[PDB]
Amino acid sequence: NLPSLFVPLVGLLFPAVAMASLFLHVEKRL
Amino acid sequence: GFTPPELDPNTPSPIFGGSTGGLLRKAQVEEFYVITWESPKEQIFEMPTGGAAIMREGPNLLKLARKEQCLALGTRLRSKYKIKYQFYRVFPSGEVQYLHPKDGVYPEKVNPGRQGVGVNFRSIGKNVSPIEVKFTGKQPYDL
Amino acid sequence: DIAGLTPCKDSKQFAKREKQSIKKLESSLKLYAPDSAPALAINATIEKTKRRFDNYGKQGLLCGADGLPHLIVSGDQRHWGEFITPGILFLYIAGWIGWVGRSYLIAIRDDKKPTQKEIIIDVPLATRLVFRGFSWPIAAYRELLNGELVAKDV
Amino acid sequence: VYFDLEDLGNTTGQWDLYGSDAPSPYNSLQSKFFETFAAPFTKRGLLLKFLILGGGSTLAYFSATASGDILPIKKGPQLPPQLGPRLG
Amino acid sequence: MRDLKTYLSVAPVASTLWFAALAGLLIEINRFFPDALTFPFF
Amino acid sequence: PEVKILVDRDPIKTSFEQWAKPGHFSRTIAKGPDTTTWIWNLHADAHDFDSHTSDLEEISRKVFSAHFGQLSIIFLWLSGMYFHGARFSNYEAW
Amino acid sequence: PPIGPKRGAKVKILRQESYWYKGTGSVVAVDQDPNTRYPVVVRFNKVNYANVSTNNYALDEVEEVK
Amino acid sequence: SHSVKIYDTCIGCTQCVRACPTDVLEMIPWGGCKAKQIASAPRTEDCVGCKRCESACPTDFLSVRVYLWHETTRSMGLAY
Ligand code: CLA
Ligand code: CLA
Ligand code: CLA
Ligand code: CLA
Ligand code: CLA
Ligand SMILES: CC1=C(/C=C/C(C)=C/C=C/C(C)=C\C=C\C=C(C)\C=C\C=C(C)\C=C\C2=C(C)CCCC2(C)C)C(C)(C)CCC1
Ligand code: SF4
Ligand code: SF4
Repeated sequence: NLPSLFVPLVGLLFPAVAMASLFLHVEKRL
Repeated sequence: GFTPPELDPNTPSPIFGGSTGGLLRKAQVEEFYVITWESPKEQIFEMPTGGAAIMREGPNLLKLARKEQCLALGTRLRSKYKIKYQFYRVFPSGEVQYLHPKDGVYPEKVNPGRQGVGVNFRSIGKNVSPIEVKFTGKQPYDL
Repeated sequence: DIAGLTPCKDSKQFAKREKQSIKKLESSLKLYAPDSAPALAINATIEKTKRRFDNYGKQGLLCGADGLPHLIVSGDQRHWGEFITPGILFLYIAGWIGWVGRSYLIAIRDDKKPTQKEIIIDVPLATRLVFRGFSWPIAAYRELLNGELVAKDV
Repeated sequence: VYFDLEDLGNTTGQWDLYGSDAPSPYNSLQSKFFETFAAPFTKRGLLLKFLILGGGSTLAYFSATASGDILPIKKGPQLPPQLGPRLG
Repeated sequence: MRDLKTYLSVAPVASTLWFAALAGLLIEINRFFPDALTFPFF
Repeated sequence: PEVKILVDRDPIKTSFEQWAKPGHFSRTIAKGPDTTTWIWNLHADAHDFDSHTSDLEEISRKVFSAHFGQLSIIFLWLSGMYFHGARFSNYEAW
Repeated sequence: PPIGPKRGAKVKILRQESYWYKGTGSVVAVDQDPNTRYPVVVRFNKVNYANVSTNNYALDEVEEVK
Repeated sequence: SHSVKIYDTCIGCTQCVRACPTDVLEMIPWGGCKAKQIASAPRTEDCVGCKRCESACPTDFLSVRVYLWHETTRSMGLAY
C-alpha cells in the first residue's frame, strides 16, 4: 500500500515540483 | 581631429531578393549593424548571409545582424572592388554608434591620436604565478 | 620439474596432442589420391609436425597440464635457450640497428640541408656505416667512457 | 522607406504578421459564461498551487485505490514461487 | 640515370626494398628452421 | 564551334628529374621538409590538381592521363583474376 | 662602442618561453638604437611551432657561447 | 568579454590587426621597436575569441594574448 503512495510521490510529484521550482529560480531576474 | 560621418537614412540599399540569412528578433530588442559604402557602378557582390546582391551606383546602405558581417563584407569591398566603407552599431532606441574606421584611418595603419589599451610592458613569461593573485580579483595578465 | 611442470618428453598430454594433430591431417589425407599433390602437401605437413614435437621434446621444454611448452625465464641455466640466449641475440641486433641509425644521423647533421638526407637516403654513406654495428658494443662502451655518447647539459 | 532611425520596429521587421486585430467573433453570454466560470483559474500562482496539489492528491488517490484487475503490481504474483539456481 | 638512382633512394622505395629483403630472409630462415621456440644450439 | 581533334605537342618533357624532387608540384612542398608535417602534406595534396595550378587546360590534361593510369591498374587487376582462374583455380572441376 | 654581442656569435637563449630556450642560435644584427627593448636578432637552425626561425631578444636574454 | 593583451615584445608588423575579424585591435605609436608602432586592444567588447591574431603573431613567444573570459552575445558570435 505504502509503495503505491510513495513511488508516484517521488517519481512524479517530487520531480514535477522540483523541476518547476528550479525552472523558476533559474529564470529569475533581480 | 576626426568627425564621424552621421548615418544618413534614405540612403539606398543594394538590389536583393531576400534571404533567410537576414535579421531576426535580435535586431528589434538588442542591436543591429549598418554598413555604408560608395560604389562607382552597379556590381554583383556576394552577401555575407544570403547569395548574390547588386551593389547600386553611388551610396549604399546595408543593415546586417552582427559586427563581423559588416567587417567581412567591408574587407571584401576593399579587396575585390576598391571601395571605402564605414559601419555603425544601431540600438533599438534609434541611437547610432559609429564603429569603423574608428579614426577615419584603418586600424592596421598607425595613427597618432590612438591611446594604448591592454598593453603590458613586459615579456609574456614575466607574468606572475596564479598563487600570487589568489583571493584577489586580479589576473596575472591584468597587470 | 620447475614450477610443478613436467618435461614434454614425459608428458602424456603432449603426446596426445601430437597424436590428435597427426590423425587430423591423416583424416584430411584420406580424401585425396595418394599420388596427388594435395596428398604430398599433407604428408609434408605431417613430417613437419613430427619434426616440431620431436624437437620440442628433445631440447628439454617443460610442459603444463595442457600438454604445451611453458618457458622458464627465471634465468635457470637449464633454459637459457628459451629467453636469455635469444635475448642476447636480440639486444645485439637491436643495438646494431640503433647504433647504425645514430651513426647516420651524426654523419648528416652538419650537412647544408640535413632533412634532405633523411627523406632521400644517402645509400653510399649508409653502406659505409652498416657494418659499424658489428662492433657497436665496443664503440658504444668506448663512447660512454669518453663522454661522446650523451649530449652535455640537456 | 525600409530604414528609419525613428521607427525601428518597422526598420527591424517588428510586425504582427497574422494578428487579426478584429473584434470578438465570440458572442456574449457565451463570453460571460466562460468569464465567470474560468475566473478562479486566472490567478497564475493560485492556479499553480491548485494544479500541483490537486493533481498530486489526484495521483495519490488513483494510485492508492488501484485494483489488481488494472495493475499486475497490485494483483501480486498468482503462481507458486519458483526455486533459485542453487538457493531459494 | 643519376635522378633515377636518387628516386630509388627515397624513403618509401628504400623501405620496400629493405623490408622485402628482410622478409625473404626471415621467410627462408623459417623455411629451413621452422617452429623453434628456443635457441637449441646452446 | 566546329568540333574537331585538338591537341598540343610535347607539353611536358619525360624526365626523371622531378621524380627526384619530392613535392615538385607544390611551390611550398618542393622546398622539402623542415618538419614531419611536410611528409603528410606531400601525400594529401598529390592529386589536388586545381591546387597545383590555376590553368584549366593543365588540370584537364592531368585528369585525363590519370584516368588512363586508373584503367591500366584495372586491366592489370583483371589480368590477375583471369590468370589466377587459369593457373590457380579449380574452375574446371567446379 | 658596440652594444650586445658580436654579429655571428653563438648565443644561448635564456628566455624561458622561447621555443629555443637553453638552445643556441647565431647573432644577425644588434640594433644599436637604445630604447629598443629587444635589440638582439637571432637566427636558428630549427623552426619553432610557428614555422619561424628568427626572433628578437633582450641583452640579458642572450648569453654568448663559443 | 574576452581579455586581450599586448606585450612589449611586439615588433609592430600589424598582422594581428589585419587578421582580426571584428576590429578589436589597432596600431598605436611607440618607441620600443623599429616599426615605431605597437598593437592595442581598445574594443575587446567585440572580441569573439577566434585567436586569428595569435595565429598571425611572429614573435616567440606571442605578443598578443586572448584570455577567453565572460561570455556575451557578441563574444559568442550570435546573430540571434
Ligand atoms: C537515503 C537512503 C534511501 C534510499 C536510497 C531509499 C530508496 C527507496 N525507498 Mg526509502 N526511506 C528511507 C531511505 C532511503 N530510501 C528512510 C530513511 C525512510 C524513513 C524510515 C524511508 C522510508 C521509505 C518508505 C515508507 C518507502 C520507501 C520507498 C523507497 C523506494 C521507492 C522510492 C520512494 O518511495 O521514495 C522514498 C520515500 C521516503 C520517505 C524517503 C525519505 C526518507 C528520508 C527523510 C530521506 C531524506 C529525503 C530528503 C527530503 C531529500 C534528501 C535527498 C536524498 C539524499 C535522500 C526506494 C528504492 C518506498 C518503497 O519501498 O517502494 C517499494 C516506500 O514506500 N522509503
Ligand atoms: C625477479 C627477480 C630476479 C632477477 C632480477 C633475477 C636475475 C637473474 N637470475 Mg634468477 N630467479 C628468480 C628471480 C630473479 N632472477 C627467482 C624468484 C627464482 C626462483 C625460481 C630464480 C631462479 C634462478 C636460477 C636457478 C638461476 C637464476 C639466474 C639469474 C641470472 C641469469 C642471467 C645471468 O646469468 O647473467 C647474464 C648472462 C650473460 C651472458 C651476460 C651477458 C649479457 C650482456 C651483459 C648484455 C648484452 C648487451 C650488449 C651486447 C653490451 C652492452 C654495451 C653497453 C656498455 C652500452 C640473473 C642475474 C641464473 C644464474 O644465477 O646465472 C648464473 C641461475 O642459475 N635465477
Ligand atoms: C592508383 C591510382 C593512382 C594514379 C593513376 C596515380 C597517378 C599519378 N600520380 Mg599518384 N599516388 C597514388 C595513386 C595513384 N597515382 C597513391 C595511392 C599515392 C599515395 C597517397 C600517390 C601519391 C602521389 C605523389 C606524391 C605524386 C603522385 C603523382 C602522380 C602523377 C605522376 C605520373 C607519373 O609520373 O607516372 C609514373 C610512371 C610510371 C612508369 C609508374 C611506375 C612506377 C612504379 C610503381 C615504380 C615503383 C617500383 C618499386 C621499385 C617497387 C618494386 C619492388 C618490388 C619488391 C615490388 C600521376 C598522374 C606525382 C605528381 O606529379 O602529381 C601530379 C606525385 O608527386 N602520386
Ligand atoms: C573517382 C572519385 C573521386 C575522385 C577522382 C576524387 C578526387 C579528389 N578528392 Mg575525393 N572523395 C571520393 C572520391 C573521389 N575523390 C570519395 C568516395 C570520398 C568519400 C571518402 C571522397 C572524399 C574526399 C575528401 C574529404 C577530400 C577529397 C579530396 C580529393 C582531392 C585530393 C585527392 C588526394 O590527393 O588525396 C590523396 C590520397 C591519399 C592520401 C590516399 C589516402 C589513403 C586512404 C585514406 C586509405 C585507403 C585504405 C585502403 C583502401 C585499405 C587499407 C589498405 C592499407 C592497409 C594499405 C582529389 C581531386 C581532398 C581535397 O582536399 O579535395 C581538394 C579532401 O579533403 N575527397
Ligand atoms: C565511341 C568513342 C569513344 C569511346 C568508346 C570512348 C571510351 C571511353 N572514354 Mg572517351 N571521349 C570520346 C570518345 C569515346 N570515348 C569523345 C568524342 C570525347 C570528347 C572529345 C571523349 C572524351 C573523354 C574524356 C575526357 C574521358 C573519356 C574517358 C573514356 C573511358 C571511360 C571509362 C570507361 O568506360 O572505361 C571502359 C573501357 C573500355 C571500353 C575499353 C575500351 C577502350 C578502347 C581502347 C578505346 C576505344 C575508344 C577510343 C577513343 C578510340 C581511339 C583510339 C585511337 C585514337 C588510337 C572510356 C574507355 C575517360 C578516360 O579517358 O579514361 C581513361 C575520360 O577522362 N572520354
Ligand atoms: C638478467 C635477467 C633478468 C633481469 C633483468 C633486469 C632486472 C635488468 C635490468 C636492466 C636495467 C636496469 C637496465 C638499464 C638501463 C639504464 C640506462 C641509463 C640506459 C641506457 C641505454 C643507452 C644509453 C642506449 C644507447 C644506444 C645504444 C648503446 C645502441 C642503440 C643506439 C642507442 C643510443 C639507443 C630477467 C630475470 C628479467 C630475465 C633473465 C635474465
Ligand atoms: S581573438 Fe579574434 S576577435 Fe579577438 S582580438 Fe584576436 S583576432 Fe580579434
Ligand atoms: S602580431 Fe605580434 S608583433 Fe605583430 S603587431 Fe600583433 S602583437 Fe605586434
